[PDB]
Amino acid sequence: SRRWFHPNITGVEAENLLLTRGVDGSFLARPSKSNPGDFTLSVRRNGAVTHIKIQNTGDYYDLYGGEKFATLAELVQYYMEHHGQLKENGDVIELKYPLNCADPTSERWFHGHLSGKEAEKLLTEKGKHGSFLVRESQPGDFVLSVRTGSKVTHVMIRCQELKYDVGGGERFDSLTDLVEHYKKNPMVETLGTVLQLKQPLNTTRINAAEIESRVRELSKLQGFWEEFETLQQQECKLLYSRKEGQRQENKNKNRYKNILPFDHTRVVLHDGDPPVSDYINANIIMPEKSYIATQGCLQNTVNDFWRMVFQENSRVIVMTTKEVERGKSKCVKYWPDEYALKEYGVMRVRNVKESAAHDYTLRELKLSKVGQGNTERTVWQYHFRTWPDHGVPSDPGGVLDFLEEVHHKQESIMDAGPVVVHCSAGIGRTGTFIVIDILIDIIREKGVDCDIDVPKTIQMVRSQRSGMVQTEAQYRFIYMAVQHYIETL
Ligand SMILES: COc1cccc(-c2nnc3n(Cc4ccccc4Cl)c(=O)c4ccccc4n23)c1O
Repeated sequence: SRRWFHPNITGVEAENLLLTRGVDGSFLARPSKSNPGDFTLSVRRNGAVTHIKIQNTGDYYDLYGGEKFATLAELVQYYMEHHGQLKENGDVIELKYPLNCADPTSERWFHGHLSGKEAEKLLTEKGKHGSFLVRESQPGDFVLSVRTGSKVTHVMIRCQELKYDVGGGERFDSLTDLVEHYKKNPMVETLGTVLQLKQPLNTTRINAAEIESRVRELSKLQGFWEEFETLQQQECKLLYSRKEGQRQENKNKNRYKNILPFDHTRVVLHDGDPPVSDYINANIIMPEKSYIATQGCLQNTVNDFWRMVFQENSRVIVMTTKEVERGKSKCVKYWPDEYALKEYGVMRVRNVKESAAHDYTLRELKLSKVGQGNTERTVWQYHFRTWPDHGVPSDPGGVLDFLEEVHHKQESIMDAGPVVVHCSAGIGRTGTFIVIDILIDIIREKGVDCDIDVPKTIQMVRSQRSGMVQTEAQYRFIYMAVQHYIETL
């Protein structure tokens, strides 16, 4: 669960909640009111509340006095498990008890103000057996609207003295507690119909041709913020093991110690110099053309990077960062100078030719294994150089033109392995490019008359690598990129 996340509270409201309803070690996370885009970790320690800043410009969640994380749920899981790791004056702050939110806003099934006719319309067009939703009455009360078979049933939810009930039995502290209770224990109608709450009603799948319509509606005060926070709440489902990236020998192979690859999707390296030679902070991304999502090379991982590219038969690399951003190294130069030949362990690379375009540089690389001439293949490195240091480009035209070229290159190469995509941590810009590429590929094959579901695509990608698509800004950029691609069709 992710109930410690309160989406609509102020700092003073946060302070009051921890002072009146919490104890020492009680905490909550919330979006920052003083700096929208940021987050605040509010912790009760010695009868007092501390407000700690969490930053995200698009690469990772950066906790002040803490570490860099892929998701807020990964951050909370780590600190609830590892005490002594979080400091203010250098004093330790412990996350012991999550203070739960009762707010139903970011639940997939909450529709707020919605008619009984409209709820019936939606459950008929998009609903299947067991599809449900929770909307407001119609006053101060709520309505649960289920589909079965086929019919639609309306169950009235009473709100009596800040608790919720279906007209008898238990009284719940939140609509979420009620929904979970009747999801587990389904209500039986007198004539024996089981009102099974199987899955929430889909509210995000749109027909591609109607992108402009939904973008216009999501731009209204914002709807994009609401849609994104509903996706963020689903991240609690994605805390898969990242045990390999934790091994003593693998520690220094990570750019960010706590941003790790899922064990089930990580790229396992097989070249193996005959002890622990099978690790790279990289994951295979499969839609539903594959990708490898990875971090910017470290001086000690360059050789491993080339072993991965060789093993996977990848012929295209998408670099989405400058080597150095804001005076900080984001990726080491893992390729030779133009016309030069370098050996990276057992792997040999020649930089045949570089071509400078407006937003990017193309490098034609020749990769082979040392002592085996019949292993040579061309690797095309597309280096996007103009992405802003913070946030996203103000227009998607540059990214789209670039992705078009990457796609046509990859498509011209017979039996080419997955496309390699990296930035610094390999989750934000990497996640964004991969998702846009996946969505635009659906529109390539099936045309403007196709269903696209942006947060479902992101969720699918996030189960293969942690925190793929970091910010609400990148989320809005994925919509704008797809809108512009459809407009030029
Ligand atoms: C079924 O699911 C799982 C099964 C087994 C292991 C994991 C697992 N893998 N990484 C972590 N980290 C992340 C972690 C740990 C050490 C150093 C850096 C990091 Cl970034 C935790 O902090 C953690 C805390 C509590 C429970 C599991 C955790 N976990 C998992 O998720």
